[PDB]
Amino acid sequence: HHHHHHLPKLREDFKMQNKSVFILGASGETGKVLLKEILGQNLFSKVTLIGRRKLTFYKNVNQEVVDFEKLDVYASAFQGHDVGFCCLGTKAGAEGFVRVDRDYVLKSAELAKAGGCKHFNLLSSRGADKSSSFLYLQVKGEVEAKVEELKFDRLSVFRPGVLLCDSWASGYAVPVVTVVRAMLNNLVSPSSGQMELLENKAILHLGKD
Repeated sequence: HHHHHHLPKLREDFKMQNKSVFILGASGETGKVLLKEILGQNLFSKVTLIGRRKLTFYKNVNQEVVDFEKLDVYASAFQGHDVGFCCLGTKAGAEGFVRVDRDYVLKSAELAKAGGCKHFNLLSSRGADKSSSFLYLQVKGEVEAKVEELKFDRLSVFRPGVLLCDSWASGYAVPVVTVVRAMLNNLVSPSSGQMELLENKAILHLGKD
């Protein structure tokens, strides 16, 4: 159930399933460390980036270059993956923020589900609340709810606080690398149910090195 420092044993179990993964937002701060760790830990048989431009650099990685305003044209990009990580975030102004963090994320999640993705992992944010008067927390709240309605076999939502490159400290911040470690440790571990919600405190515990 709650295994201790048997995590390397669970990573090996996971490897032997020969799974494939896609990543959205691999160029972003969490995305890039997620990518690094996914490759270093060699947890998946295939890794695929889905984004708007080909990222240059590690040299056995599919990249699907897509147009997010026409994402249905690119639905195949979302087909055949077992696991998905959405680390998309935006700088952009208000309308652009909503476009990316809400619409592109949701559309992407709709297509992941329709492509048989089994385990979707959403990088949200501490404080998400669809009823928020903060646009930021509002969009996070709203995307979480909508993504939960897609009914992936397993959904993991991560609500880190301040991303670093109950007590105050348990909630406030977390190193990016710790968020990535939490995600991948959660990945190799038994599901706590169809939806899993991890707050900063839980991410700090699970992602400890």
